[PDB]
Amino acid sequence: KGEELFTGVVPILVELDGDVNGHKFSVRGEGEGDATNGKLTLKFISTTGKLPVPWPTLVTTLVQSFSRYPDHMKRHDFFKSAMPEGYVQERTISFKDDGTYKTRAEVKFEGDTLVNRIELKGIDFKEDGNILGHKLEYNFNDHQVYITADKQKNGIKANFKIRHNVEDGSVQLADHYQQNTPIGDGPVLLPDNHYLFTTSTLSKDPNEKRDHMVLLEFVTAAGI
Repeated sequence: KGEELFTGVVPILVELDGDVNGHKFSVRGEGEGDATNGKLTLKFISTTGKLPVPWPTLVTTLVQSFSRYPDHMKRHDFFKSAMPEGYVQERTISFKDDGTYKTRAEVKFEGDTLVNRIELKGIDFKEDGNILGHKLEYNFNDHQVYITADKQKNGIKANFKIRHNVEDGSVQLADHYQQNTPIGDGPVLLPDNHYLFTTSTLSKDPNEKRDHMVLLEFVTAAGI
């Protein structure tokens, strides 16, 4: 019955409070989601000034409840199963040869709006590495993510690596490890192993002066 709340276009609110090597910042996202086609469209704004971080390193963090799960697979969609009460999403992102992000989020319905409220902390970052030194190009190379059930936590697990391009032409790796647990006590769908594929498209609003990011994503479940 959680499948219910994603039939049409659901509005999205994204809130993130970040602290990276003491750099406190905050992002506010607004958009809509069409889970039946797997289309995500959001505009994020820095309510703090220029981000101390490259925008691309925050994509992973800024709502897989909107993935498109084929009909032949709808019994593996943990993300909508745990709604409206939502799920907690925790990640550890370790940028090779640099610092590490640790995220905690609550993905929850709040009235008509699906909300993802995140708290992020990052430590041991090189004051001028690829991240804090803003050496990462403004683009994103996705990557499949392997969903797995973790039934002792009544939730799901996944680890995956992301490659961000470097101005240098190098590649800054980011090792993701992901835990998700339901917030409510209701029963959830625990899935067999499957994948979530994504194509992200990063862009800018020419009329927006604040540090911002316009994000378009098409997400599909498959596997395999």
